[PDB]
This record gives sequence, C-alpha cells and structure tokens, in this order.
Amino acid sequence: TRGRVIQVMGPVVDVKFENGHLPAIYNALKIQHKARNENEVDIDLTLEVALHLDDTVRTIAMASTDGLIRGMEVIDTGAPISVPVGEVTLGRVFNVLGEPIDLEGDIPADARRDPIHRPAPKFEELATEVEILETGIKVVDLLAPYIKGGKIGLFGGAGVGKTVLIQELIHNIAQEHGGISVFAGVGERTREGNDLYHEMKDSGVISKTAMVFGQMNEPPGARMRVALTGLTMAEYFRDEQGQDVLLFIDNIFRFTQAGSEVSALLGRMPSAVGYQPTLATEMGQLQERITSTAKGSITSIQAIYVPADDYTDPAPATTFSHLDATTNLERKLAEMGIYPAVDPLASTSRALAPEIVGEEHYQVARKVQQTLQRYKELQDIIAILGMDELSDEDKLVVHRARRIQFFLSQNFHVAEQFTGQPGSYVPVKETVRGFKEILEGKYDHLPEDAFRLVGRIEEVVEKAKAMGVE
Amino acid sequence: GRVIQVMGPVVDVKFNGHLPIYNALKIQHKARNENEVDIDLTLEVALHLGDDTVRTIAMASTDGLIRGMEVIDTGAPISVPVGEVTLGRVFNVLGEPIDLEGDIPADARRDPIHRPAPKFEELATEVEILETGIKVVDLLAPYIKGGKIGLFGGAGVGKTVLIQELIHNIAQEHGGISVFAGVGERTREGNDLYHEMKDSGVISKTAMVFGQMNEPPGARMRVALTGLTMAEYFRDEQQDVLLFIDNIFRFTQAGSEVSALLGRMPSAVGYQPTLATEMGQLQERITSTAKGSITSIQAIYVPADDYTDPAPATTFSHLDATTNLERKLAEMGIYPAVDPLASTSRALAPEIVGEEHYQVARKVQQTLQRYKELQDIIAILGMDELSDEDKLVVHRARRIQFFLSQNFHVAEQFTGQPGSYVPVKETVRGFKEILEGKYDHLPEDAFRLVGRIEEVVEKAKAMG
Amino acid sequence: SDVGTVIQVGDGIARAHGLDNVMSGELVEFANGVMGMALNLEENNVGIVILGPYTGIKEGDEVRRTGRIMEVPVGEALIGRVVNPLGQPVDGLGPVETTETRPIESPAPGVMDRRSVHEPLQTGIKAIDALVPIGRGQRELIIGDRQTGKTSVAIDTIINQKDQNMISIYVAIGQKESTVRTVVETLRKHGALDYTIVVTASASQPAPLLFLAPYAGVAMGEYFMYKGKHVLVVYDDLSKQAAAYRELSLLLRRPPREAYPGDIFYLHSRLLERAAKLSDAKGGGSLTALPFVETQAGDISAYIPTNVISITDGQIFLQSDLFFGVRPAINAGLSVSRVGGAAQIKAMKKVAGTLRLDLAAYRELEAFAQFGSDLDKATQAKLARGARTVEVLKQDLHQPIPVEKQVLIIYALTRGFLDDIPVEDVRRFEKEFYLFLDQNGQHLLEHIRTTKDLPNEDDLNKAIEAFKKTFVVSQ
Amino acid sequence: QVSDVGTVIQVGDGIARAHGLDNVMSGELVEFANGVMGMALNLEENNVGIVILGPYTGIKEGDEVRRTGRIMEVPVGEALIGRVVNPLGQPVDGLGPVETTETRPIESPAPGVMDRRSVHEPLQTGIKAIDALVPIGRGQRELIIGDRQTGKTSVAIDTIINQKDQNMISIYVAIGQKESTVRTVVETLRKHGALDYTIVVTASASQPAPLLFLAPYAGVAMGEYFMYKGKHVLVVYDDLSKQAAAYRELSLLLRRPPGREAYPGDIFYLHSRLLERAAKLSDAKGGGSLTALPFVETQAGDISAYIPTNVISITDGQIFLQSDLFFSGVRPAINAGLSVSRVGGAAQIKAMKKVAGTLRLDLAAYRELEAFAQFGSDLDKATQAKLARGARTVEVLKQDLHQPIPVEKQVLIIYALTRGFLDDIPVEDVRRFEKEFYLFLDQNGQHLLEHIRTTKDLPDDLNKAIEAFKKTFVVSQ
Amino acid sequence: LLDAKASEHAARMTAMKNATDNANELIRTLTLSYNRARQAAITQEITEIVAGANAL
Ligand SMILES: Nc1ncnc2c1ncn2[C@@H]1O[C@H](COP(=O)(O)OP(=O)(O)O)[C@@H](O)[C@H]1O
Repeated sequence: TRGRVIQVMGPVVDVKFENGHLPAIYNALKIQHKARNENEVDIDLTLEVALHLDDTVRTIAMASTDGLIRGMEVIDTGAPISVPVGEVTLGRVFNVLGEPIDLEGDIPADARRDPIHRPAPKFEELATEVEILETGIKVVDLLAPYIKGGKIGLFGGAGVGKTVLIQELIHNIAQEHGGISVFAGVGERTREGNDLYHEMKDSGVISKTAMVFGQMNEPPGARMRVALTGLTMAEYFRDEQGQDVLLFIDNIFRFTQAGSEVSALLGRMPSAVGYQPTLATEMGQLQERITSTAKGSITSIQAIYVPADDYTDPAPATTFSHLDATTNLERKLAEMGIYPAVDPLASTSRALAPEIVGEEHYQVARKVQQTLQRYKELQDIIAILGMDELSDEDKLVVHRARRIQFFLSQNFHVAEQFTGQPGSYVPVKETVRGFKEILEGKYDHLPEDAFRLVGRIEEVVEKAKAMGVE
Repeated sequence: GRVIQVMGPVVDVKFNGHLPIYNALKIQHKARNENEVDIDLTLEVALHLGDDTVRTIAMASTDGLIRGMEVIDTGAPISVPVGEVTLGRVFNVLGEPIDLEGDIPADARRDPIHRPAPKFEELATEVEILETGIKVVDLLAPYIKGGKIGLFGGAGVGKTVLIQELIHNIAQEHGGISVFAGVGERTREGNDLYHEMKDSGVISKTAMVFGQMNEPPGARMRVALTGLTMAEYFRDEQQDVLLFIDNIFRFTQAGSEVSALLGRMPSAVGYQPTLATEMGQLQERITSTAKGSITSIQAIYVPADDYTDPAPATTFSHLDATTNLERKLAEMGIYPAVDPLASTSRALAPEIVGEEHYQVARKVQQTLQRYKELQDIIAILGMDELSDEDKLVVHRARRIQFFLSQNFHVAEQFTGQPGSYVPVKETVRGFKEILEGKYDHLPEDAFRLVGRIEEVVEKAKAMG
Repeated sequence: SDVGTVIQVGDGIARAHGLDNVMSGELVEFANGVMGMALNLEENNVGIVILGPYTGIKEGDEVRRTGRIMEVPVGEALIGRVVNPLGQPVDGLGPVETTETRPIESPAPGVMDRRSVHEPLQTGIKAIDALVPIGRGQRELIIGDRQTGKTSVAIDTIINQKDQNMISIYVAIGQKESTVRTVVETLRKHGALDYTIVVTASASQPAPLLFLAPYAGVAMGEYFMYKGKHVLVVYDDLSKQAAAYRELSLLLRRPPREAYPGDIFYLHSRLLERAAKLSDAKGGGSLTALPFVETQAGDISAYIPTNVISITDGQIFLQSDLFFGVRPAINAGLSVSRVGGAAQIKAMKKVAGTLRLDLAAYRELEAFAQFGSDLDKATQAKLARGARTVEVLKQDLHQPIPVEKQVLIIYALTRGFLDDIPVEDVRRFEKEFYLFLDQNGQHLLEHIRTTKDLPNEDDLNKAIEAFKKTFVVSQ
Repeated sequence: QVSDVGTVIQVGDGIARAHGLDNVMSGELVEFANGVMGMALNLEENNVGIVILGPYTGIKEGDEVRRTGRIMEVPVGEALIGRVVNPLGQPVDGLGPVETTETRPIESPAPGVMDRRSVHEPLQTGIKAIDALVPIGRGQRELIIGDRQTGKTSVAIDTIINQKDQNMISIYVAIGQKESTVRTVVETLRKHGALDYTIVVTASASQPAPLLFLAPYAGVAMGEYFMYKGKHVLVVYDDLSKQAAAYRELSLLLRRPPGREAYPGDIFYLHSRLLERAAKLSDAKGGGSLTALPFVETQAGDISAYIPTNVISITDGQIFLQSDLFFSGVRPAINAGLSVSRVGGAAQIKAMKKVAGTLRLDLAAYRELEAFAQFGSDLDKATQAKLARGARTVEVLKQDLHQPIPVEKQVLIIYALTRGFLDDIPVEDVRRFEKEFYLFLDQNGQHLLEHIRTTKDLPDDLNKAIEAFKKTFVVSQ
Repeated sequence: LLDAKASEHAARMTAMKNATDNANELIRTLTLSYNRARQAAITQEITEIVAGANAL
C-alpha cells in the first residue's frame, strides 16, 4: 500500500499506486520524507484522496505542498482524516488534522479518533417534534428562539460583543443543559482567533469547549476540512453521550469559498459565479450532519460574511437554505448600552410561531416588536417636534418601548469579570411574563435605568426600590 | 525557416539550432508560376512553440503565403533608421520612407524598436509646469515639462483637435525636437497634418511615423515602439523631446487582435492576459532622464465611453497629468469637453503652482461639484425649492463651466471663430473674479466660447 | 534528475523537460544566467516563472537546479535602500551588504504565537487616529479610486514614525518608477529613509516580479518582528499584483471568476496574515500592513476589493467624491477599524469616543437639516458641533500632528469649548490654540505623553485651560 | 455478455466513467460490483458517463459495472400510500418494505393533445387567498414561486391536509429540502391524517445530486398510476430550483457543455417534459387528473432569474409570495398583484365565481392606492372608500395555519365583506369575526351552506343577504 | 387669502405633478441604462463561464 507522487499542482497532488491497492476516496495519505541531501527539505504532509484519475489518485494537501518532489512515496493510512474525540478534546485546541496546536501536550495513542467524513442521520433517526432550546438570554428566547438541533445565523462582527454572546452561550447551555461546545475557526483572521482563546481562558468556559483553527493562512484543503473536524468532535457527545451540544462555526463562508478554489485545480467546470458545481451538495452533506437524533442533538451558530452585502451570491444563498433563525448584532444597541446588542427587529426565528411556542410567547413576542417599531418610526418626529406632541399615545409607547428595549439587556455570566454582577439565566417562561407585564404597563412608574441590565422582572423591582420607589 | 502554418497575421515558421525572440524574419519569395504572388513580408518572432518552431507576427497582409515557403532570419529585431536624417521624413512600422523622397543611407544608425526601460538611476524627478494656453488644463489639470500627458476621450469627443491645438500652442513654440507618431489613428489626419507641417514651418524638426486603421494588427503593435525609438535617439544620443502619440489605445487594441491567435488565455473582456505588462514595457521608455527630456502627450481612446475598460484604465497609472474628455460636456457644447472634476495633474500642488493658483483651482472644482450634486433636484423639482444660497452656486458654477470652454485655433474653418491662447495668469485671474462675483450680472451665453475674461465682457455688451 | 531542457519560451514564462528532482516552488537557473521559479510540477514538463528578461532564453536551453526555496536578503543594510524584490539595489548606492537570508514564503505566527494588539500606530492624520484608529500589528486596507490620496496617506504615516520605533517598508507594485522616485525622494527630504526600505517592481518589470514583490517585503519585515522590533509594511496597490498574478497564471494556462485564478484569494490571504502581534513569549514584535486597492468607478463590490476587505481588519475608503469639501478624502461612513479603540491610548479613548456619536448624528441628521429652525428643536444643537467637528477632522497635506496636542483639539470641540466659535473658524482655531499650548501652559501638552493616558489634567485644569486660549482668541 | 458489462475508469463526485457496457441503453440502470446503483447518461465512443445513485466512495477503479437492461423505473402501487420513500422508492420511514405488485418507468410520455379535457374540475386549496384569486383546477399546473421563508411549503401542506373529503390522493416530493424539515413535515401530516392519501418522496440536501434530479420524475411516476386509473392526484414538487441545480452539477461533472448560468442546454427540456405530465385526461380515458405544484425558491425575489423564468412560462400561471408580507405578519404571504391563474375560473364553482369576481377589484385598487396613508393625513375623496373594505378584504384573505377552510362557509365570508355586511366592522374585529361567523353558520346556517355544497351555486342571494345580519346583529365588538 | 391659498394648493398640486411626471421619465432614462447594464452583465458572466471551460 505505497504510491508515488506524479503531479504537484499548487495544493493539489497526484499520487499513483502501481496496482490494486488504490486508497479509497476520502482516505488520508501521509507523506513523511527525510531530507536525503542538502538540496532537499524535510516533509511531513498529509493528503486526502479526492478522485481516481490509470491507477492514479488526486489529492488535496491540507498543508503546504512546497518541497515536494515527483516520486516521493505516499502512504495510505487506510482511513480518511480521523481526529480525537471525548473529554480529551475539551479545553484543547487542534488543527484541521486533529493535532493539538496548544502547548498542553499531545493526544495519546489510546484515544479514539473518528473520521471527518460520514453521512447524516437516517430519516428514521431524526427528531419528530421540533423542540426549542432555552438559552436563558431574554432577547433570543423571546424574539428569536433557537431551535435545538438547528442552524442559527450570526451577522455583524465588529465591536458588538459578538464574543460575549458566543461565550455566554457556551456558558448557559453547558450550565443549565449540561453539554459541550465546539468552536471552529474556518479560514478567518488568525488575530481574532488568538484573542477568543484568551477570552475563553479568562471566561473559564474553555473548560467546557473544544477549539479548532483552520485559519485564513492555511491552504484550500485545511479550510475546507476544519468544519468537519470540529464537527466530528461535536457529534461524539451527542451520539455517545446523549448531550445537546453547540457547534460554532466562525465564517462557514470560507468553507464553500475554499471549495471553489480547489474545484478549479481538481478540474471541475466553473458554475454560477465561478463557484464549484458541487457547491450545494458539499454544503448539504456538511449541514445535514447537524440535527437532533433520537439520543442527543447539535445546534450550530454560524457567522456568515456575505460577499459585499449581497444576499444573492451562491455562497450565502446556499447557506440560508439551512438556516433556522437569524441573530443580528447591531452596532447601535451597544452604544445605547443595550447588551446584548442583538437587534430586536432584525433577528428572526422560525420557531416564533404559536404552533411551536403557543400564543403567550408569540402574542407577547410579536407585540414587543410592534411597540418597538413605533418607537423607531417616531424617532424622526422626536427630532422635529421634541417630546411635546405625539398624539399623547405615542408617548405611552415611547415609555414602554424604552423600558422594553432596555429590559432586553441582561447580566451576562461572562461579564462578572469586569462588572461584578453575578449574571442571570432567565427562562423563556419568566422572560415572557416580564414583557407581558411591562406591556400591560404595570411598570410604567419605574425609571428607565431600572430595567437596564437585569434578570427576571423581579430584579427590576429590587433594582428599583434601590432607586427609592415604594 | 520554412513556413508550415499561416493563421491570419500570425504565421508559424518552422526552423535544428537555428531558432532565431523579438527578431525579424523576412519572407523573400518570387512568383514561380502564375498561381502565385510576390511576397515581401517581415515577421517578428513572438514565442518559441518548441519542436524547433516559432510563432510570428506579420507586419502586413499575409495573403498569398503557402506552406513550405522559405523564411530568412535577419538575425535581429526590427531595426529602424535613426539619426539627424529622420527629421522631415515619414517612416513605416519598419522604418521605411513612405514620403516618396529617397530612401535612407546604409551608414545610417538603425536602432531596434525593443529596448529595456531606463533604470531607477536614469529617470528624472524634477518638476516644471508647462503652459498650454488652455484655460481648463492650465487651471484644473496643468501639464508638466518632461512629464506624461494622457488625453482620455471616447469617439468624436475632440481628442484629435485637442492634440492639434497642443502641437499648435506648444510644439511650434518650444525649440524642441518633435516626434509625432500616429498609431492606428486616421489616414486623413496624416495628410492633414503632414501638409500643414509644411505650411507652418516645422517640417524639419518633426519626425513622422505612421500606421493607421488599414494596417493589420502586427503593424499597430510596433508603430508605438518604432516612433519611441526615434525620440529615444535625441534623448540618449545628444535635448528635450515632444513625443506625440496619437491613440496609444490602438496599440493595446491591436494587441488583443493577436493575443487570440497566439493561443493565449483571454483575460477580462477578452483582452490579452499580458495587457498590463505589455503597456508597462512600452511607457516607462517614454520618460525623461538625466540625459534628455521627453514631454509626451498621448491620445487615449475610450471604448464605448467606459473608463473601466482595461485599456485606458490600466493607462491611467502611466501619466503625470490627465485630461479626461466627456461626451456629455461635448453635447452641452462645452469644448474642449474636459471633465473639470476628473482631469488631474501632479502639478496642482501649492508646492508647484503657487497658492493663489491652487486655491482658485480647488475653489472652481468645489463649486462645480456642489452644482453636480444639486443636479438631481434640479432635474426633478427645477430650481424652485433650492436655497437663495444654492441658486447662486448654480449660476456661478454654470458660468464657470462655460468659461471653461475655449476657442481652439484648430476649429475655425468649421465654426468660423478665430481662436485664443489664454495665458495662465489671465485664466487664474479670470476665474477669480467669477468666483469673487464681479460677473454675477452677465448672462451665461456671454461666457461661452471665449479667451481672456475681458472678452466675455465684450461679447456681453454685444448681447444687449 | 538535476538538469533541465526548455520546451516553451514566451511571455516571461517557460515549460521545460527534465528536472525530476525540483521541489514545488524551487528556484531554478537558466543557461543565460537568469533565474526562474517552478510552480507547476507537471508529469511531463515544468512550469517555470522566469524571474527576469525572457529574451535571452531559447528552446532547449539548460535550466539548472539550485535546491533552494526562493528567498531574499534581509538585514539592517537595507535601511534607506531602494532595492528590487530580489534584494538587488536599484538606488545606485552600491550593493547591500547583508549576512542573513530570509525565505519568501514563510509561515505566519500561529494562533498560539500572537497577542491582542494594544499598541497604537500613530498615523498623525487626525481623521484616522481619532476615527479609524490603527494598532501595531494590524491590517488597515486603504482602498480608493485613482489618485484619491492613497499614496500620500501612507507616506505621511511613515513620516510620522520618526518618534516611534518603526521600520517602514514601502513597496511599489506596478507603480510608475519615476513616481516611486519622487516618493523615495520626498522621503529623504523629511528624513524617513533612516528607518524605511523600498521594494520597487515597476510596471515595466515582469509580472512574476510584481507578484513576488509583496512576499519579498514582508520577509524583510518579519526580520525585525520576530526579533522584537516593530515594522510597518505598505503594500502599495495589491490590485496590480493580482492583475500581474492573473497574467502569470493565465500564461501557465491555469483554469480561470473575472479571469482571476480560483486561488486569487489565497494570494492575498497567506500574505496579509503574516502581519500580526507576536505574544510577549516571542518578544512582543509586530508588523503592520497597509495594503492598497485601485477601484474603478469606486465600485467596492468588485472582485479584488471584496477579497482584500474580507481579509484586513477594517479599511479606510477614500472617495474623490469629496477632495473635489473634507480633504484627505476619508469616507467616515464606510471606513472601519476592527481593532479600533484598543489601539488608541487612554488619552484618545475618552475623547475620541463621543467623536463618533457627534459625527454619527451629523451623517444621520442631515436628511433633516432643511427644516433648519422651522421647528427642529434640540436637534440643530446636535447639529451645531456636528458641522464644527468635520472642520476638526480636516487636516492639511504633509502636516502630521502629534498625539499629545491632537487629543486636545479633539477635546475642545467635544466639550463645547469650540462652539462659542463659528464653524468657519475652526481650522484657524487648531493652528491657534495649539501654538498657545506649545507656549501658554505646556504642562498638559506632554502629560498626555508621559502617562499617555487619562485626565491630561484632572478635569478642571484642561477644562479651564481651554478657557485660557478661547478667551484669548480672535474673531 | 462480454459487452453487457464494464469496468470503472474514473471515480469522483458521484460520477463514474466505465468501460464495456457496449449494450447499455442511454438511461439504463447500471449496478456497480459494490451494490450501489447508477445511471448511464453519456454514451460516448470509448466510455460511458454514469451518475452514481448512492455512496460513491465504496467505488474505485477496476470495479465491475454490470448492466440491468431496464430504463430507470420505479415502484408503483396502492401500498406506497402512507409510506416515506426515496426517489428509488426505497422506504426510509423505517416501517417495513413497500409491498407492491406493479411498476412504472420514470421517463414517460405525457397524455397526447387529444388525450386531455380542458380542466373544469377544481382543486380546493382550502386557502381563501388561493381558491378565490388564484384558482387551481385538477390537471392544472400552478407554480408557487417565492423567496425562502415565505411559506411556500406551508401552503402545499395545508393544501394536502385539505384533501381528506375531496377525492385526492396526494404526493409530496421533497427535493434538496432538509431531511430534518421533511420529517417534521411528514409528521404534521401524520397528525392531521394526510398519510391515508399522501405519498412522500424525499431526497434531502445530504443525498447525491442524481437522486435530487430523479426525485421529481420518480414522483410523477407514482402519481401517474392513479391518474391513468381515473383517480385524482396532486403532486407537490417542493423546490424545482434545487433539483434543476442538482442536474446542473451532475451534468457539469459529465463535462457537458454548460450554458447560460452554467445550466445545461436541455435544462429547459428538463422541467418542460416533467410538468406537462400533469393534466386532465379526456373522458375517453377515464377523465383522471394529476395536478402539479412546482415550487421555485427565489433569491431577493428576482423573478428575472434564469430558472425561475423558465418554469414561470411553463406552468399555467403562478402564485408569487412576497418576502416582506410574510414578516409584516400577513399569512399567506400571497401577492395578489403578480399572482395569476390562467386556467382560472373554470376551476372555481359558481358560488365562488360570483363573489370572486369583485374580489380582485377591491384588492386591485387597494394595491395601486395604499401606497399612501401617511401622506393621507388629509385623507380625501372616496378613495377612502376603496381603501375601506380594501384593508378589510386583506383581513379576510389572512388565514390561519393548519386550518383549511371549506368552500361552503368560505364563499360566505368572501361574500360578507364584498357586500358590505362586513364593512360596518373595523379591521381590528374582522379576523375574529369570520371566526364565529363560521360557527354561527355551523349551527344556524348549516342549512344555508348546504345549498352551497349540493349546487355549487348561489342564484341564496336573497336569504344570505338577510341571513348574514342574523349574525352581525348578535356579534360582540 | 382664499384666492392666494387656492393658488398655493393648486401651484403645489401641479409642482407635485411636474416632479412626479419628471421622476417617471427618470425611470425611462434608467430602465434603459438598467437593461443595457443588465445585458452586458449577463453576457460577461456567460463568456466567463465558457472561457473557463475551454481552458480545461
Ligand atoms: N474646440 C472645439 N470647437 C468647436 N468644435 C469642436 C471642438 N472640438 C471638437 N469639435 C467638434 O467635434 C467633432 C469631434 O472632433 P474630433 O477632435 O475628431 O474628435 P475625436 O478626435 O475625439 O474623434 C468635430 O467634428 C468638431 O466639429
């Protein structure tokens, strides 16, 4: 089971196994070559079979291909890329190859490391009744409920607290739901990545999560597989341990992007906008693997960078088709001191129907939005007629509206570090009741700043007498 | 060689060890019978196809050629007669006199039309503005001595005429060695220009190099090199030179014509994947050094009025001063139709043109832009809802955009108006007063098609 | 297994037989003496990227191996030396005597090898160091239309690096050689070549050179970085690199969106990535990248521009739509800084913060200002200083302003100290209040320096010291 | 024998070029030594492009490829009803195999010109918006085009769920759709009892392109059975935009020369030859029907996109679902403006035919008018009157989910507002009016709505006119 | 006044027609330039997709 390199095209390598052996598609092929002279370079490089082209195979190198010489033998590992799984991966940061990139040591040869390429659950294995995932985050559980076992979009990334959210999420779930999280950086900005690591070190949540980094500096192959690698680690705790896990994929766009890049070197015919003709299908076999089987479930938060704020590009288009809800982080709400900075209007959810939450959540939810729309449109007038005239109703709205969009903030567990406030996990039930009443106006006498950064509706009370009210 | 493949302008001549790149192959053949025609052609080695074969680019119609003919390697690129003999003569793409006056001496120096661009040590830095007598240019986008001027304009925008007015306003009074190479441009122009050169009194001091619309791609491919080598002579062998290249576009254009047949992968728009570099190797060569100075003005055609087209686009990063012509302004009757907010020059510095000339410069542009933005409202709501302050800006702006019109001496025969060269101090001043509001009473039409600001007052009263 | 034989020669590219031992990206050498890089290792030949004049090459010529991956001279000898991508000096100051040699393509610092950038890179241009702040080890793409002030901004920035320990590296990819001169000239006038290298691949040079220019520069930069010094690399016009690399790739007949190779993204990705802030475990070194992109019509949705943007941490977009009002055309609207605010010092942070709000409304209240007074109430108020602040963000060419006094004017208006004065007298006020800071009072003009943070005088001092010059100014 | 099998040259991306098979029919099933099935598409001189239907990893070079001699046919029968199977007919619902005697070939010619009878017999969608404004008769083809998350699926579902009393044996073809959703959907059918008449054919987004490609045709096949019997079928191809895309992939892989937007030259032929297979068989043939509901997912709602355009011109009209309407909380998100049913009106029953004629009017003007309210601060003219019942009709056109409405008590509410018997009631109370005006009828007009059933007419006009007051005159406010 | 106002509303009634009418023409002038740019675009996209296939 030994072949030799025939062609090297950039990240693409063409191995040739003389007869009969032929490493099955998706199998990982090692190349370990020690420099045999002063005119060569050490090589430790792993490949993944793509296609059989005459007892010839083509491959996509996960790492650089520089220093490769036609004829170096390639070694079929007999299996595709396989990465470690279990409590072993928790707090550990690996790379595409499931090799720890941290300084905390290395994975034993005892460790079970499953493959990165597997088919999604069988039709008879999925969840029947759609069940919501409580995040204890007011904004979410109310206006944009996460479907436990779905794919949530996270738009906007720059100074919005995006990280707290991701972090806080990892925290809440693993706290009230007892599950792991797996952060997967897929080809976007080493710089941001290094920071998130430190923040999850500080937040102490990295104890509860396994990380993988495929960053924007790796070759097509890596970027293209990282999502799978970090994925496989997540599936473990579902299938094996029955847990509801959370798989974060920062910039899943790089996945389908890196895809087309190679597709050209493989030889696939260009498709709509140069994108690999396989596009939709690649994205499917990736996404369909994320759902809630009989036993556990995996819910994913993906961050999508659209190609120049254009929502018709094949890449985003294809992704949205798997999205079950969208969480928008606006650079506006933060300024106003409303954390989380989730836009209460833009964030939508599929599970926001009375069929899936019943009326009281829905009725309340859609209401809390409407009242917010009024306070929005009126903004123009406010800046024209002052607060003097608005039909003396529009005021009542602007009253409740503020209390409401203010009460949409919260005490974040991962904010205790710089604030000291302990933090809160307000359930959907408690959350619905709070806005219910705030909507009935039974709070209209408590100063704005009372609902601002708190818990359940009671915490606004104590925050209040703390103001001095009877 | 032996030509075994003839593709249009691209000929495949087969050659052991003979393997002549950039060299000129002449095919000298005589009609053996009545089924053939005499062939006198020169091919320029392009690339080595392997198997001891070379792909060549003809300099004329390849009609009549046959597979198996005999090709001779002159053993050197296209060499062109250069020297003090080139003055008052018209050459070909190859350096052949087409003026029907004699030929060129065998002793005469023949340079190759392919040279490497001057090194970093050679090319100059120094700055000197140059007066053209054109109100727009001098004010908004002044030219520089030894600097590179582009003229961007689409079809029938006034490129040609603008050049003529430059050669008129400058070439005549410089004292310099003039080199005018019309590339891919009109055939009429050649005769219009050649026979006006005789009238005026410079057909001594100017070098005439032609190829026009009727010549195949290969031709226009090098006519811009041939003429460059001419000016390169007086610069590196002896003085300052004015290089007038008419439509450097036709160079790149003809380029794409061959790029296909070369068996090249087409680039954006179907242009040659080398478009950029091919222009890089022919630009920097047109530059002034520590040896001699080259002030060049090139006509740049804009295909379909698209400044985003690889040809003129890529050209922009090659000039120290630009004059971008707009069809709109042209139909407005504003001539030259020169974008007052697009045209630029590295000269616009207080550290170059002086403060007074600078501030007015931007002041004009400022108020022209402020008028530009207002236009959608005017086009929808008229001027009725504009402020008593924005209206004023609409008047000034207009009258300033009109005063930017000029009488070009090379016009008259049509319109009937004589012409004018407006001194720089007088342009600078003229606009001042207008921006300063001494003229806010005079109607627009008064400022249309004039010289020095005084004339506007004159043509003003003539109105009534 | 070592030697090779040319089977195609054209357009700076060649395919040759033999060389059964070459490494992907190995530097080879032709018969006539010029080099070339091998990119494709094809079964039956080799794609060689001729690194110099392709005239002196014919079919059958021997292309001999080297057994060296591309790499370039890197040393303290390069400071103020205009050298090409291969290291060869073009400035004529003689050869560059270098000892160490750094490979072109080199792995960027790992996810464990970095640190959060806290060190601001003072550009000296108010509008940028206030609004879109840049930090050390950052990547700030400045993208804009032909001649919007791109080249001039980077230059001024470099010129403002006298005080700070910054080794500037300016590359000109495809740029005009004559132009790169007046740039490297105008640099000596202000004594910037004392810290600053120059990589020029002129538009006349072969595409593969332009292509190799950027990687050639970072290498030189990564030198001081990994060593503990701070570097600044200006990639002037990455667009032309891509325009080049396309050629390179299309010559090699690489299957072609917009003719650019599928990998055309990876081209800039694996580059700008090599700029970062190395963890204090590595000597706290950094390389800041200031990439350029030439937009046609200002179309930011273009292929290349989205690519370079999806990469850099923030970008500064320069409209000309403006420098024909607010000069150093800096579109406060689109321009972002990801790192931002973690870059600015406590002096900037506290004042520069509301500077965003004030500017915000003005960009947003301005579909309103017509109504004017009719009855607009408290909103012509937020408008007032709004229309003033823009004047503040206005700066003149080649006039870098130090941080110290800078945070003082960006202070005065943000508290009302500039409002008792008309919008059309603000620019003068800067000139003014600053000299009289340089003389009248002096204590707060470098505290902001020493601590580089916080009250700059408790409150009362500054606040009342601002009463000093206001009260002494003119009409 | 020696020819009738072949050996795999190339494998990857679901495609296999094999040698041999010198006798494979273009469109013949070919089995791989590994058991995985496939299909021959490109029959070239030296090889044959196959599209692997199933896992393509268990396939390497040299593997044998042996013919079948069958053209891609599929199970058909009275036992699929209630079962969830893939495009191959292979049950995935995990309850036993599907025991069926007969079979039918996927590729089949459509009923001939003569073979059909102009559609007259309707399809009751149970959706006021649809079977009033954009009516759909049996044998018709109504393309419901719209941007993701507009309700396209919801419609099809509630439609099916509305097929219990009607005689309709329903078939829901899921192409490209998340197997997640398809399950939660096949279930909500389970609960409403749609499975008793409803067939489900799925190929999710995890399944290989060739399955997606085959799923639609595999669906019509199973339908065609009941049609050629004289029974009535309704096929919902959910998302042809994806299937049509899956073909592009597959076809591009066989390196077929790609066309505009990369789609193959026959991409149009693809859908055309598919949709036509749904019609109304002439009485001469047992007067059967197969009605087709093609979905087209739209990006940004670009109706000008290549695929969405083809299918628009193919179907008999379409139903365009606004992206914004859906969020503003208007369900269904129908756009009455662009939504049109060409076969329309022969599909509607007299009792609707009348009260529907004016419905388009009131809604028409309101669409061309209510762009102006905020400027209508001066509300003027009688243009206020057009809006009047206009904004009210919208309310009546708003329907619940999972709650179909029988024509009987439907024509009555589409009557009320169109006669003014609604107009005296503010919009706030319009929805929660029609709600008990139903019950008020299910008790006290239960006689009236009958005449509406047995005659499909209301010549009624007199009684109801007064009989409608019997309600408003007892309702709350 | 009454006759003044009667004018006002009228003059406005019209000035708000002139704008509407004119604005409507701005469509035609753009519809045209949209189609043209709709064309050159769908032509460039295709030319790109084929020219990238012939390259294989
Ligand atoms: N300065 C001018 N004054 C009057 N008419 C002009 C002027 N410039 C151009 N024209 C008119 O515009 C037309 C275009 O001339 P030309 O310079 O040949 O355009 P181009 O060379 O760009 O095709 C001419 O027919 C001429 O009559």
